[PDB]
Amino acid sequence: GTGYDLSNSVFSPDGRNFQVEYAVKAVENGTTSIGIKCNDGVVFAVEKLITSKLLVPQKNVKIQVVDRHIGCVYSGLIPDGRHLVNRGREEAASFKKLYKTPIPIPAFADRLGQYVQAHTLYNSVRPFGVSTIFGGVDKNGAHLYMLEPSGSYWGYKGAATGKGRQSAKAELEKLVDHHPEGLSAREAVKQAAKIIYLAHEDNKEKDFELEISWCSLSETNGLHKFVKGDLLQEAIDFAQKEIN
Amino acid sequence: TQQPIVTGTSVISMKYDNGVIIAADNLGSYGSLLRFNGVERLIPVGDNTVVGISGDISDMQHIERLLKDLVTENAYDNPLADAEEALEPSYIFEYLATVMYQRRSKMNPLWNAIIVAGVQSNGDQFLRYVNLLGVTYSSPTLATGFGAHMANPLLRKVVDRESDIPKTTVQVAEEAIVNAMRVLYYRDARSSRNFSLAIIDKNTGLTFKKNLQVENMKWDFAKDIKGYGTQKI
Repeated sequence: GTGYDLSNSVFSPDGRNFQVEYAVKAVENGTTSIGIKCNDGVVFAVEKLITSKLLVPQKNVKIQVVDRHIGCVYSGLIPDGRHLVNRGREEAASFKKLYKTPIPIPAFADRLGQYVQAHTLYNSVRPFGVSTIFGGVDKNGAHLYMLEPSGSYWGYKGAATGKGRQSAKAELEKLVDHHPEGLSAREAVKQAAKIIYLAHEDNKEKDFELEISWCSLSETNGLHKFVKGDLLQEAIDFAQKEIN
Repeated sequence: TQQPIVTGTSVISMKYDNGVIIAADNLGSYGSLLRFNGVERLIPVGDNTVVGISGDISDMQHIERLLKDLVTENAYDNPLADAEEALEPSYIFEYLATVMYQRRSKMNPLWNAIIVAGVQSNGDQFLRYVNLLGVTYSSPTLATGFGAHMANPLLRKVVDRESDIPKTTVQVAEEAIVNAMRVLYYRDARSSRNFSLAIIDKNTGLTFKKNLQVENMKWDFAKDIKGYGTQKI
């Protein structure tokens, strides 16, 4: 019969979970955001559609930090994203409190994973309406991850989600091939600003505002920090230039 | 309700014209046994605040973790975390004072005497005290335990009232703190010769000096002292 798509933990005859798949639609309908792993860190960037001139510039920040070494960006239902970071922040505090060492990115990833997967087990809750890109530097390197509404997640070399995920994923695949030796923190920052300007075409109608953040063992000391002022402008230019 | 085990003695402090100074030796006693010597009892929070703690060391280490967490938390979703919205000494104090009182009210205190020293964003000096009972107060000079009896009298001879703050210089002030530490080494049987000193100046910022030592002590006259009254040799 039918109706398999009205309740969250229900398996359709083909073994799928429609509500989760619908949530994904909500993710695809959102702003585009990415993650670029580099030789000693990771860079995060996202598109911020300027609905109007009334929006105070540079204010409505979207990228989020967890603990002091993890960065998180997401596309889809924004509030759902904050909810997931909040959980991650508790998840992290808990880990550090018992083990003393700040939480490893892989460990942190499973924390979010298990929690998100949890919301696909009962019909009393709704799956998350976002795909999250997050990562950081730890005891053994940098790590980049992307988590889907199904609770699925893997480690990436580069990742993108949202409206222009294809443009981005395309630009990202190039970089991966033409840089087997690995990009650099400084380079990844400009590269990111570009992938974002390109992926903005799938939304070229509204004006936007770029946002970048990075976590590099050498550029930030393994701590997550936002790109501001000069370094930011230098990247906007590198993008605005190659967009022509 | 508990009972302290490993403890730290005095924490002295005072404010001068441009900031505040605070010091505490590096000892961690276990009753009469001077067990640990590499104990830092001065907790810097941010760069405009230093928290000096005395009492149970295990409880101190706990307050240490709370403080680091306070910073991590203040950073969340805060774009002005290193500017207009960075932690102030008064915020750090009100928080600790809140905790101390709640814990004493649950009959399970954090066995400490704390002194929060720093400079507010508008330049004002901040110096306040809080202990296991939740009691709080401010004064141009502040000291805990033994220092309350020997350090305050000395330090007060420099800054006796509010009007003396602007007349006192870091040089004069630091001199007093350092002499007070020497006196405490003379009469406090739970003190160490090595200590840490920190200055929070509204212009020069935070200066944190480690591994200091009591110097210029007078002990020579001890050779003339023999017997306890009538003995001559």
